[PDB]
Amino acid sequence: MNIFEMLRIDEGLRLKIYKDTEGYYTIGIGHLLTKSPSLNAAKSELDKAIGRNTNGVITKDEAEKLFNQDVDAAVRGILRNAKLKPVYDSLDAVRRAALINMVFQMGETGVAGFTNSLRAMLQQKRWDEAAVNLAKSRWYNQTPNRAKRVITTFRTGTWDAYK
Repeated sequence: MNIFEMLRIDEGLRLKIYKDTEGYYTIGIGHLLTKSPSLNAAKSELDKAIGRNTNGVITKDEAEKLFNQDVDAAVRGILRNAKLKPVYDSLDAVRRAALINMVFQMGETGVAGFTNSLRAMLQQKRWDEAAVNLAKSRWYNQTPNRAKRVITTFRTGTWDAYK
């Protein structure tokens, strides 16, 4: 498996505008449109990204294109961020993928604040206390099963959680 397969699972694929866990307007593979309650705003943002006049419905191909752009963005956010680049650089392909998923979901800022818990999770002594911290984030509380899966991946460096 890889990052793509991983998010497709966690995000699912949706061709009509939907609302995430925070009730925000979203489409395709976890592509957030806007934080406003203006469906029009969402639509407008959509047609913009897409080009065409979508009416809030896109194709699997369009969704997939947005998906590839979004994964690239996450990677760049990581590499531009002073706290995460070094972590990333040193990681193996599986823990890189977990880290990308976090950024994908919560943004570079959110993730960078946990840098120390991340590095701690990677030690042998009390690595679990570090895991616990993230459990408490607003993250986990919103999407607890996805948080476990991702954290498990990040700790183990295997795909067991996927399974």
